[PDB]
Amino acid sequence: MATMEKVFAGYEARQKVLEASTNPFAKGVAWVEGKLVPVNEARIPLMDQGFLHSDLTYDVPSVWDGRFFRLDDHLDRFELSCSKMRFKMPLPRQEVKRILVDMVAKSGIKDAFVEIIVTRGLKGVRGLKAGESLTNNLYMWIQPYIWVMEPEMQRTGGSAIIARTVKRTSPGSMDPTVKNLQWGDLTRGMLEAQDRGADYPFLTDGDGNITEGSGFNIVFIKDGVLYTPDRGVLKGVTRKSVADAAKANGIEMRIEFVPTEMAYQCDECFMCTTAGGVMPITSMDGQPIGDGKVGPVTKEIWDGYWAMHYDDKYSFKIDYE
Amino acid sequence: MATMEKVFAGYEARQKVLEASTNPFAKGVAWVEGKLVPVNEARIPLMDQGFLHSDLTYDVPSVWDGRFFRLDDHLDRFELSCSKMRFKMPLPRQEVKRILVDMVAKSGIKDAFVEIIVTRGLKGVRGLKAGESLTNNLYMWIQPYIWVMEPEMQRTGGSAIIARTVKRTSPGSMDPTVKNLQWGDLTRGMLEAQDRGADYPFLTDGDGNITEGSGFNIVFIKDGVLYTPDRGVLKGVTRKSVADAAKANGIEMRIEFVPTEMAYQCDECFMCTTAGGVMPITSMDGQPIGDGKVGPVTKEIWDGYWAMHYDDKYSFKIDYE
Ligand SMILES: *Cc1c(COP(=O)(O)O)cnc(C)c1O
Ligand SMILES: *Cc1c(COP(=O)(O)O)cnc(C)c1O
Repeated sequence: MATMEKVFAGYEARQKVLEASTNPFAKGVAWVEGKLVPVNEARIPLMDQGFLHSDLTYDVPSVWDGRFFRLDDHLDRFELSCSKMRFKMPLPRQEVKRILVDMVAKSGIKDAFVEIIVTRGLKGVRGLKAGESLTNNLYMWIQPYIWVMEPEMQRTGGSAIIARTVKRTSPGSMDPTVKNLQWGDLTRGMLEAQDRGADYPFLTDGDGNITEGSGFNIVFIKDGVLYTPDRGVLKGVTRKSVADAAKANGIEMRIEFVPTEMAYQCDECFMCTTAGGVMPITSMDGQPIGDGKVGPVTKEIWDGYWAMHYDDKYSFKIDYE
Repeated sequence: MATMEKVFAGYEARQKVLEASTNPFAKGVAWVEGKLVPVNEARIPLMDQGFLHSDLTYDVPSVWDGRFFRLDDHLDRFELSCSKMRFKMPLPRQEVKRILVDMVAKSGIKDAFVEIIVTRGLKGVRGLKAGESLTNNLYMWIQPYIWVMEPEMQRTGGSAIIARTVKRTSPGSMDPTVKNLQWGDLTRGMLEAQDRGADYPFLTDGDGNITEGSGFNIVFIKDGVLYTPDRGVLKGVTRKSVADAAKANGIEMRIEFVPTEMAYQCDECFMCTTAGGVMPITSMDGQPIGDGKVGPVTKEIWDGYWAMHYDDKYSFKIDYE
């Protein structure tokens, strides 16, 4: 569309400038043990329990056109995730925010993926002896904005399959509201999608309901109403932003059980996530969804989501000096 | 017992020698990108997908009294795990074996924990573009033998709870026969055990059956017969060695559905794993199991397991030169 072309033209112009930069942080920068290092040189201890037992939680805010998007909502969710895991995040919130902004500013990156991780640290829960306390670790980094669905694919939509060989990890085993890197099911789904000649996997709960996919929530549009699963999934900030844009435009959105049959009967579909935004799906199990083009309500939400990036209710300008 | 005292006296004597060594590898040694580094200096790339999405498998053989125990069974299982994950292990099997043995020899460690990991590498499955191929990474290390249950606790047994707040990750989400580091459920179980004043968590499948715990298989003894769960668990090498020792002594062992009620009706119980061996459990949900002492069949298996460490069918001597 018109607004797709706007957003992407601006991104492509900024990318041209960034690709030409000699700033050693232009390809990204990490914070490790209080030091900034270029991201592709960053290393972590082999003995970190975030590696050894994936005992960590994380969050991913973003920067668009030099504006941090919903950073506070990310930090709020991350505090909740840290508490549910019994971590103590090693630096106060305000210091974390200041460091993230300085990192961005230092790098010159205008459109950024940001990741924050807290891990159990160098000593595990399994080994704990009487009297001992654990010190948790923090890792953060900025890189150029990652696209789960590239811009050119967002214009046409991508393809999906309903995964048949795996189901989403039950909340009784791992709470899917705690953003985590334990992607065993998600990775199985990706491999299935590859095998089946589809771009993206949608996992069910194994009981006839749609959940989420490999790093994204799932939204269906049917008879002018948005539907998205309630249980079994991460409470996305992108999905919240979709609800905000729906409300702003008078579009109903239901957060509820979504049966698998919706994937075959929907009028439109899109995935949503911070790394990419609103990502239309125009094929399902090898068949076009309607006419196979990106639908009107999807584009209305798409435009609304990107407009929020310039609204001071949901974003703030970074001073790059 | 008599054989407990034998094994542990030998270990304590060897540990005294190791604690006195100035070898820079005596605290452990890792192999990273073809170089040996002291384990507590070893680092991995932040961008490794083994960290970023826990997209890895691993295995843990061991060395006892300068003898590698069942190394081939570990390498066989690890090949299977690598294939199920669609990894190509970066070095041939024979080279991996030679490197592991050289590492041990170089370190001087007689009683060792060994870990081998293969990860998806520096590029993820999610990001894959048309035409691209992935190169997987290898990490290996040796350290002094880790005890999931310390020697002194093996003499008395430890305590367990049947976990009520978590269930083992279903094979429909993550195959538990592929040894993995995605411990979300296991870590929840450990925290529950701590909360409940018990040493170890036993997880159910959420359908009335016992599975495994936080890095160990679970064995019950009832009316002179060993019972251990079939589905939902890793096919331990320790559990296989238990079956071997049972057979050698005319003790029946059933690998089958184990209802939760067995935890409350058993005559004896033990956990088993490479990092510790045979680990008696003498309390369950806060109540002693029988007289609360380590039982006779448990000790018969315990002695048998350690005898196997000196049998050339199941072990080989390392030349330390
Ligand atoms: C990150 C993520 C999402 C999206 O959450 P956002 O807050 O919108 O970025 C959805 N599901 C999974 C599994 C994720 O990892
Ligand atoms: C390693 C492990 C076991 C034990 O396997 P062994 O081959 O005997 O060391 C059992 N269950 C889990 C979850 C494990 O990680």
